[PDB]
Amino acid sequence: ITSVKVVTDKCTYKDNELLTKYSYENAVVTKTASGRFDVTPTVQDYVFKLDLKKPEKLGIMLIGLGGNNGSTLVASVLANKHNVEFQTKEGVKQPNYFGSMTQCSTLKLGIDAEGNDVYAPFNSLLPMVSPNDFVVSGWDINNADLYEAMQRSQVLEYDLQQRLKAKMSLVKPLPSIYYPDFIAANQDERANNCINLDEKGNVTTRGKWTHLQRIRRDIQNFKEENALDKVIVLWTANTERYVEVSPGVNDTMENLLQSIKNDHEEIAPSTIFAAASILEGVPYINGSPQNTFVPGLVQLAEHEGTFIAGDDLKSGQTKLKSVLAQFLVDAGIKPVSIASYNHLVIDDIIASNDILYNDKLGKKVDHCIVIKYMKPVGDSKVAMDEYYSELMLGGHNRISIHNVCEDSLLATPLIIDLLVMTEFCTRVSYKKVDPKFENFYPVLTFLSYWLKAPLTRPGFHPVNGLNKQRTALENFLRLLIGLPSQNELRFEERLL
Amino acid sequence: ITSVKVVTDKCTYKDNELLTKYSYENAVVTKTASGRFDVTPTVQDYVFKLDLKKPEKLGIMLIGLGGNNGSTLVASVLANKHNVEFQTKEGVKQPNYFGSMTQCSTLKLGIDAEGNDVYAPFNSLLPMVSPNDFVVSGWDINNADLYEAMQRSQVLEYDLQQRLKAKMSLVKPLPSIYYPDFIAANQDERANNCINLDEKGNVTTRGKWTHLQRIRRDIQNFKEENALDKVIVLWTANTERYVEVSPGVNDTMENLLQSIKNDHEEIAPSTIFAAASILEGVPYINGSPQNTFVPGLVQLAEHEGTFIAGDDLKSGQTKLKSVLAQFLVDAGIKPVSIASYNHVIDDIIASNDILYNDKLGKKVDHCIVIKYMKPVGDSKVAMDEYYSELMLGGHNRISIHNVCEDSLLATPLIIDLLVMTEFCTRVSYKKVDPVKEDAGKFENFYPVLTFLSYWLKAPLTRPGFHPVNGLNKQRTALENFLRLLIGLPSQNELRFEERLL
Amino acid sequence: ITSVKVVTDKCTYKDNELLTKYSYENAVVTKTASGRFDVTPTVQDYVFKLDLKKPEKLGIMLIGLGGNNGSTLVASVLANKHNVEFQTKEGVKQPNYFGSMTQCSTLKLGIDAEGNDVYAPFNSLLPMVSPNDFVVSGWDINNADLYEAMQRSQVLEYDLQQRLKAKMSLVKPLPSIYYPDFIAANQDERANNCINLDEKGNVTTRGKWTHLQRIRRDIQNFKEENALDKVIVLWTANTERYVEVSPGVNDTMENLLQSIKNDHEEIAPSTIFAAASILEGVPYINGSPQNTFVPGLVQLAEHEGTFIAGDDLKSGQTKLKSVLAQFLVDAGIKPVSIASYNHVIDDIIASNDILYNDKLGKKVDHCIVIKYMKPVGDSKVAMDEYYSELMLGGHNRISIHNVCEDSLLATPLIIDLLVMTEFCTRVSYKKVDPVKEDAGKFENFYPVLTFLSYWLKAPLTRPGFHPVNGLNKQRTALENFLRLLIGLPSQNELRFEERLL
Amino acid sequence: ITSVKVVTDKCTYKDNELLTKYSYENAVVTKTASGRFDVTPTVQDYVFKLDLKKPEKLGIMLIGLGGNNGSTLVASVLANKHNVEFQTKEGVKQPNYFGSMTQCSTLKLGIDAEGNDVYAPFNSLLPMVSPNDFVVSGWDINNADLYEAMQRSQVLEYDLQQRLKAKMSLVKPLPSIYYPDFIAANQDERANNCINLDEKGNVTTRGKWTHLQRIRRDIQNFKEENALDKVIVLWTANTERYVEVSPGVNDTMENLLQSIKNDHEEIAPSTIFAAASILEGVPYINGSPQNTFVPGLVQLAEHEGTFIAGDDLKSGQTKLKSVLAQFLVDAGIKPVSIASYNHLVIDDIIASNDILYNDKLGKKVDHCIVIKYMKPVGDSKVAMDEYYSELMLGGHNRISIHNVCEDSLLATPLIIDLLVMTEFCTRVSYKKVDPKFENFYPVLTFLSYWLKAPLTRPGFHPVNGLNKQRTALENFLRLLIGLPSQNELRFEERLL
Repeated sequence: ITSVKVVTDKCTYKDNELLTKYSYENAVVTKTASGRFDVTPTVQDYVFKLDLKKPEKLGIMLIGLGGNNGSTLVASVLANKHNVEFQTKEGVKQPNYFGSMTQCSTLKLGIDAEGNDVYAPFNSLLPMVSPNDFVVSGWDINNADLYEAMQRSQVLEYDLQQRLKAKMSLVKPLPSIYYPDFIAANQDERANNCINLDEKGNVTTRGKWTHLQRIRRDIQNFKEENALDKVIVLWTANTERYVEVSPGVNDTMENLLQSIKNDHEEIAPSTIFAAASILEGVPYINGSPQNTFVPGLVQLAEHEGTFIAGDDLKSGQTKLKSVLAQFLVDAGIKPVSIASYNHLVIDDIIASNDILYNDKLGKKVDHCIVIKYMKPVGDSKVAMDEYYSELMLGGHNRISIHNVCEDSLLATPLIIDLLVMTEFCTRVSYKKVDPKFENFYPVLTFLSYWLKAPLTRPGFHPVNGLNKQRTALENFLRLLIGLPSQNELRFEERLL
Repeated sequence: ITSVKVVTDKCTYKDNELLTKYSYENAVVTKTASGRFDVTPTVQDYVFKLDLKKPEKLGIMLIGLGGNNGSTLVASVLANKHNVEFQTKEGVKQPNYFGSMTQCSTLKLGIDAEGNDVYAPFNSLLPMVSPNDFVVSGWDINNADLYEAMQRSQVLEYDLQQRLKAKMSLVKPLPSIYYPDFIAANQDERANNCINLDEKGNVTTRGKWTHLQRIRRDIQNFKEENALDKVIVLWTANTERYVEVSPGVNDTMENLLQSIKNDHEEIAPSTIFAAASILEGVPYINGSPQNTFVPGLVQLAEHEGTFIAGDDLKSGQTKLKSVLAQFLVDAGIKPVSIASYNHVIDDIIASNDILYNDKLGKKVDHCIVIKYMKPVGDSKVAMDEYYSELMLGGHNRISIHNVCEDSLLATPLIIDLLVMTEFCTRVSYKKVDPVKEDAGKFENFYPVLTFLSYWLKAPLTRPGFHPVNGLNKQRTALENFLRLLIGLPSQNELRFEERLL
Repeated sequence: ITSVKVVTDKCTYKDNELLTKYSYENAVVTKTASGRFDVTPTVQDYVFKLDLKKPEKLGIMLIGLGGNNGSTLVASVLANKHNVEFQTKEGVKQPNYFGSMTQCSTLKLGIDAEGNDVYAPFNSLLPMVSPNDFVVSGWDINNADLYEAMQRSQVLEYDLQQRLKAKMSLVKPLPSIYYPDFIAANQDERANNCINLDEKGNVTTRGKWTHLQRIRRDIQNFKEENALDKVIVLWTANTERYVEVSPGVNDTMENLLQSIKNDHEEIAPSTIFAAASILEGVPYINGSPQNTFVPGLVQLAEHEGTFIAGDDLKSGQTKLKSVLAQFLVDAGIKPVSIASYNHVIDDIIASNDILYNDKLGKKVDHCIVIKYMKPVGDSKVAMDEYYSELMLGGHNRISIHNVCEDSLLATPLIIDLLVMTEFCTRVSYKKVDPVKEDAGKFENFYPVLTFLSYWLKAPLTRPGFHPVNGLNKQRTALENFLRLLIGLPSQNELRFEERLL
Repeated sequence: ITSVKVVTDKCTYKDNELLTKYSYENAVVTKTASGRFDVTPTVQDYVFKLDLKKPEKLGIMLIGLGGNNGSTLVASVLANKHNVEFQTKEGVKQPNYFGSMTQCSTLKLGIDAEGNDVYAPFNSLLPMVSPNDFVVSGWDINNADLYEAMQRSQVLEYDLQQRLKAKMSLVKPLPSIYYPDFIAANQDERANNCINLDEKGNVTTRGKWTHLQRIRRDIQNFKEENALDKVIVLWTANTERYVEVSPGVNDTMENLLQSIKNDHEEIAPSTIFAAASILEGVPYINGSPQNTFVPGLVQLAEHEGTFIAGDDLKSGQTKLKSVLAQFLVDAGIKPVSIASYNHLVIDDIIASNDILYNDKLGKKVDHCIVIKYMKPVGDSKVAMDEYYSELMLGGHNRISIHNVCEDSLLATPLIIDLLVMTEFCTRVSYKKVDPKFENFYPVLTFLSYWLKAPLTRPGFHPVNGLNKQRTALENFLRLLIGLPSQNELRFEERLL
């Protein structure tokens, strides 16, 4: 029952609508030889419309529903929504969405009477859907029910597992599409739930269009049988091999549709699901590396006017490593080598500093990531990062970090955050006010804080500096309610 | 030379000074029994003035000049000032200031000819004094010349020390003030450079007001002997013991000044220096944990219009904790335990009651351990263990191990404070009225320069207010302040010309 | 069932007992002003006798029975004895004794049909009593039944505890002896199971000799109620404080016995148990750091012919330090500093004066840090930093971080001690004369069973001798002793049929 | 001036000779189905002859002289031999061979009067050569003098470097043989010191026999010009690609000689050096992985009656990891996964225990080693090992170890130990006394503690358990002086 009402003339509330004005400021720079940056500022006005009518229940279809994140994600909503307390060594525990930014982080609205900061919930500024108001379903090439999937995953406490048994046992993933030549082969001891078959059972790559049709049906059917209107699809399945974006097949929307029709080799399963999600209007989020959103799939989006992902879920490991890495260069410390070893954004940093990273001294940072397979750990992901930096006058700093957690209990909550923010971003439209009222960008570029390969538009360097990404996000919600950026100048203190 | 010319009608240049208009917005909030935050914005206009004429030489006087940092400080200046390369098992190295945020750090000025961020050196926005212009000197309870101090310290490359030897030798710290009972006895047979001595050259905590007058004279002599105009004083000496703040004694200006004239067992060596520093109009920075800025001393700083800095140099293991811990609470992760070993997060446990409350708990186990081991040397080895909670019973154990040479990290931070406070001393502002044109004369930063908390463990903030420690937040303020002065808004980090086509 | 029949004329079997001949060689050495070691060999013949009839049930009584280890101890026995699988987020697990050197460890019997080492279970050489035959009981200053103890302890799988619940509940520790001043007050409101009470049921360190007689009776009752013959007592209770050994008091047998009858402020709870244990002829093992085996108590053990064990359970972080540190000095590497953090190597710094001497130095900085943090639970996190020296100025920094659940490591070690001491109680020897056939009657191990030092931090050795801590060395002795008893020589590890064709 | 004189009738000293008798004991086992190991003991008598005449100066020729170990190894002997104290941050330091077992470890001879252990130097039992009595030379495809090689290597303090400049600058590696197709290609920016050339300069593979001849010459020349008789050669160069051991070429001694003559493709540079060392009688030690000692090269050895290596120098990293690994299984702890990440013996452990490692529970241990290249560390080798074990009743132990050192200052001293032990082993011969007097085994199998791939004879499992390897070694020196094995029974204590 938390709310935020901001005394501002910049916000006008209409018919379950919200229009806010926003003077956006920035500037352009140009370094001359003489060693002087000329800075010319640039303002552009906007007006955002926020459809305050949020779904009483958001539909959620995960592609890879029976996986680790899939199963736990379902268990969480169930455990939380229904308040299932569970037993452990340390005693009974109460469900929650720890690790989830929207559900458990907080923001500063301003100061109180004494001059001290006041914090409010991330999701208490503007209305947002609650994961408990999620209705989940999805596909998976393996038919085990979400209870067996839980067991198999070994990520949840055995008590919190049994208490959910009954409810978890009723959930079953819809058969998925299985073009084997696109995943890490030998996922055949698993595939026993496919819609892509031929007259004689066997898995087939022929019929790529009917396969598409069948996903749209499952979407329609899901939306209908559950009586939902809003629904989001998240690919949280196997990582597929990329596909060649060659003209005549992957480029323009028409060719793509056609190529799916032609059963073309370059049409991956994630490709179908995507197109299928668009032709049905549901936002699609690709939480894996593969270049799903190829040119053609990106257009069929702009066209149908639906929203899309940013490629690859950013692990809580890549995040932390990005912060620290940023932390160092900020301080004026030149890391010179950074290694990662994990068994279950640097190049641009180098760009921000020409003091530390130049030719006379060297503008190179050694780095390497290593992911090894070790079954005997039980979901528990172990990652270790070694940073070697150069302090002044011959000095050196060595920070070795050893991170360890249940991996999924860290990934699941971030999946939720993407869903909640994707849905929220859906109800936002804008326009260059000016001294139509078009939606956002088909590419939801405010969800980068959760995506490792921030899908962007041409000639643009997506940024990473984690807290920057979270600040952009915070600063968005704020502008939406008539609040400016956080300046941290605390002048009612520094000043008399 | 790195320049940054910003085009705006908010900045005017008159008589070697910069005049920048600024509209400081903020907002006040109020909760409700029903749990509603009523946010009511706040705008207040200002007109800042930056004396552009930065001093040609910045006089600097350290207390603990012969210590690890004090000597390393002087070394680095000599090294960088005279580009003295040196030999390493790695080869000929060049002098630098890595670790110096004001020297080796960059701020973003915006985007370029295509939406690609453009950074400039932190020290390039507005004119700042460079460490290569510092005129270091100071005091120390030991007469060891700075060269000996280097050897004794064991921080710099033997070849480097060798190259600096000749010059470093001529630098000898002045006698300080030794009041035995304010520190340790292991550091007693080290005091052969004191000024509190009776006819029988023996330490005596009697005659304090005389010492107070002596230190003040030191400052004066230093100034004129180098032909300096500005001087900053920084206590980087040993850690004293807290002083019991009692009424009538050090609770108010005059009383402190008297408790001094009275040789009170509460007047510490630093207090004399602080008072001395203050009474001479030179800023004073407490780089040690002890609370030298007792109420009375602070009131003196106000009456005088001198600056002072929030206690204890924020090291590296600490800096990295208000980064690591922040990050975790910012992602909805609940750290439940934290242990620091080696040989403030309160404003976080409180910034989220979703995490910390009566139901789920609000206690976070922190515990530091600082054992000594002479072997390792100036190579402190810090180890931190973070045990946070994840949803549904899981946990996250982030154990960081980090070794390096403090003095090398601590010396540039000290260089930073100095550059930054000298900078602040040239900035004056003026509250402005939207209707009444020109409504005020300029003032100076409230004496307690909190713009320096980035480099300080226990931020010394004015009564009533709470000290914020978020490192990223502390830097931002430094940054927006500098932008603000050249006509740029705060960083919004939105990039709406990429997110919004 | 694992057997190991060795063929040799050194072993004879008569009347449920094993008779093995053995020639114990050793050598005495002497240095010289010129630095010459004159090594003069030593041979002494023996005839060992091993009562093969091991007890059908081994009575075991713990002091701290409701503690983390005591309860885990009983759990594991119940679990393994009745093969009680349990559920984990990993699946149905089977009970075991991993961590138990006598149960899950193997000894090499030699080579096979081709020079390929053949190992057999440590407990297979000679008959040893299995933990599944222990009859656990004991005392505790708190009446919490063992099931509650489990919950309270938080060491075992919730499902496991649940399965053991019904049986674990019926196990309730006997009242112990509480002498407030010998430990901590935080552990005072926990004492609701005491036997030292006046008419006003209040703790009283008066009547000690009565308590002494009470404990002795406990032992007796335990025995007959279970139909046991052998019983071992192990103190795994809280850590008391050392007792000032003073003449006339606890310096000699009778005096101790009197200082007891006299209620002396030096007689501790453990002392009463030790004396009680001893006076009843049951071996006694001190699994805590305090020195309960004062001279007088030891002399009592001699007069009585009972066994006793060297103070403090050698944990995991420790075991791994007398392995890591050994290894380094054995390779000519000189460790100069060592730090142990968490929430004896003397006989190494001395085993090499090439490394440690007046020239190069002989001081190694060690320093432990044991801070408490309730969050992490029974999951102690140990961190060790080793900073050794390498030739020509280099160094080697080996920093190990290791987390696990003590009780899980400490419980099998306790099982080991018990199996091992019960074993020793059945072994008797006899010094033999090479010329005079049959020259002696059998004796028993000198009361202070040092064969158990493998599992003990502060080895309690007999006066004059020094306590050796090399872990590998401690195990070897255990091993060669067992081999020796089946007719095998010590391990030479030469493999001359591979090195010498 | 330390010595050890043992009162024993087992040792008789003749003409600068030493003959000791040794009753060697062991036993044979055979596990029957019923679950019973039958143990039949087996004794074999021996008599070793130890030629007490040690070289007043041992010659040392390193193949790869200008490398890291090469240069430092030379610097150490020089620094120590000449007592060159050097300056550092912590002040003047005195040279020493720390890390060297023979030169700095110690052994127990027995107890003293009170019953307490007495220790003596590893090299104070029987006479052994001192590294200061080494005269070094060798080959290297790069001609830089050992001073430049020092600098390049960045392993030694800059003061201890300059003090050695003069002496180090006079040492230059003899040109080596350079068949590029055998090493990690592109070692051409280095090779500028080769004997294998043709009429027109360029490196060549043709003439493999003359190349051999030329090494023997350098050996003869070195031995002669320095007036030495004893000399050992140690390959401490690049790791070569293995070679196929095919009959008709690598098998019998004759074919090998012939194949070298035929310029056969399967004849590597290390192959030449080896054969060349043998045909000259000098022991050869291969401190690298490549299968140098192929069948043919092993015979030409037995034949010429010279001694050979054991393949690959055992790093102080593999050692420690082996101890700990052993430590665990000894305690009864079942490690289940062990990873290694290093950027600059398990299978048999699994065999020793069928309790912990069987089928019903699983007899597999996950493991992996990862060596990445990171130039910005300066010789400093960083290695990290993670062990995950299973304690009882659901428990788990996790020991993560982070090792760091100058790498070479750790490898060099072990090279010395091999040289000192190889030389010592040379002066040892034995015979199966019996109720000729042939030398050892061409394969010096007592130097395993220093070799990672203990070269052995057919159908034999070389052992590793580090301290076992060191004990065998200790137990050898002991038998040589009439002392038995260390039993640790301390009966003048346990017993009355």
